Amino acid sequence: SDTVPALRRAVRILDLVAGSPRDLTAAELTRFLDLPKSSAHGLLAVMTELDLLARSADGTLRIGPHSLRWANGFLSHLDIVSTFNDHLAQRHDLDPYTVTLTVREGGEVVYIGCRNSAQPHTFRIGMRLPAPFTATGKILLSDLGPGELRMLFSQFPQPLTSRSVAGLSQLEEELALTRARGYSIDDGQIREGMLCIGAAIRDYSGAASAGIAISLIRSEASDEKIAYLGEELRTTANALSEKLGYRS
Amino acid sequence: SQISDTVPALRRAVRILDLVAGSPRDLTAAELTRFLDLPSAHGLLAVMTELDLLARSADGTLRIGPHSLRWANGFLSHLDIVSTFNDHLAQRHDLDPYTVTLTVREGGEVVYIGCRNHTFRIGMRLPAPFTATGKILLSDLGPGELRMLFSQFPQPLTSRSVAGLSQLEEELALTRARGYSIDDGQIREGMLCIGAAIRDYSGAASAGIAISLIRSEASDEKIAYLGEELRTTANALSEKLGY
Repeated sequence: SDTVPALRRAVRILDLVAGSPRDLTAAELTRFLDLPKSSAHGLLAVMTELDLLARSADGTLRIGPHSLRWANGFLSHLDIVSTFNDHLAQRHDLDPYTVTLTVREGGEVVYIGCRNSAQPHTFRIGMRLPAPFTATGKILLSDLGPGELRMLFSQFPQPLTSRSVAGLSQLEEELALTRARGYSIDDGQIREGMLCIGAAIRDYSGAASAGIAISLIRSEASDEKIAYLGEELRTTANALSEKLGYRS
Repeated sequence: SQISDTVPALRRAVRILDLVAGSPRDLTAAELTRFLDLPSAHGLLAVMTELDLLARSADGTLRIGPHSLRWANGFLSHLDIVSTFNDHLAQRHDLDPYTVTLTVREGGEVVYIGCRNHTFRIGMRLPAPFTATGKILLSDLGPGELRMLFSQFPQPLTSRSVAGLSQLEEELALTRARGYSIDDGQIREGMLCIGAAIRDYSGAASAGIAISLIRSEASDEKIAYLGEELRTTANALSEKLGY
């Protein structure tokens, strides 16, 4: 409910100050509080003494610099793999699938996390695959422009299967589609009969920092089911990004 | 008498965030409560987690959550160095007898963005190697950096203006050692300036502050004094800016 009221109000005030391009007076902020005027002013004064807020000469309030220490603490303790693991522990929707977490290095993806399932490569931590063929690879490459792709793939990787994307032109078609829907599909480009669906994880900066994918047996999923899962994965990825500091 | 009942939770929250942020190892709720000797404990941590001030791992350990980053971004996006400078000096009636300037370095020049207490005006640009703020800001750079900036050395403004890269180098060496700069009539004859660096959250010099005075009302010890005072003022300003 409205447990620990003073903390909830202080958080509301900090959010308002942080989000205003114009520095606000105590009177202005008070208008946003469900408190008698005297209590609102008293709370603001306490937050100033606590150094959550700083008060300028003209009485406007701004975020205090001490918040930087916490943000620094957040960024320092950030561990994407453990965040990923814990996120999966509460999404029983994805229990049936093998889920991987990757980062892109040049023209390859590198597996940094993997939650196994009953789905019949195998993925191993530290393993590398060509970015153009994997679902995470396609989603991570979809943020690159035409010039950057051409720098990466002057020599295009040789196919792994008869379905592996055959060249730059075909890849760029896939990337356009990927951008428009916010999820990627690898239909048997790494192993015949394996289908993967990918989505992007973003860091506080907004840049795509990692990819997440689910893998399943292709012959076991309708096109409608794949699209459903793609949208579910897109929003799952967004929720994970938020845990890492991304603000959509 | 309503909101005041949970005001103590505010300091407690600050203490929790401070500990969590500064603890290399992730701590459990039980460990946090013991280390800070808190009551109420469970309820407070529950709200801090709900509001994403903390994040709870599957193993029960707590870390800083993403919310704080929103406040830090708001801090950095609304930073106003001139306003902070003006407000700070307004509370320092001690420096009233002196003209005090605020500059930033853009390439080989300093630009006046604040001036307190006729020589200087907002927007004026002067060669960094000659001014007090310019010297202190340059003393923060690498030796390769100076060569790049001053392969064409600026023309002197007075007969005392530092004459070349090597002379500038020695000047900067002394400056690094003292922690403040001295401009002995290199902009205008008769004027002595003393400067110190202001730093941002990343610890890099972001701006300079300097006092100007008559080169004759300035005893060789009065300089050592204003030098140390300006260093403390600058440090205080840097802290307000996140350093």
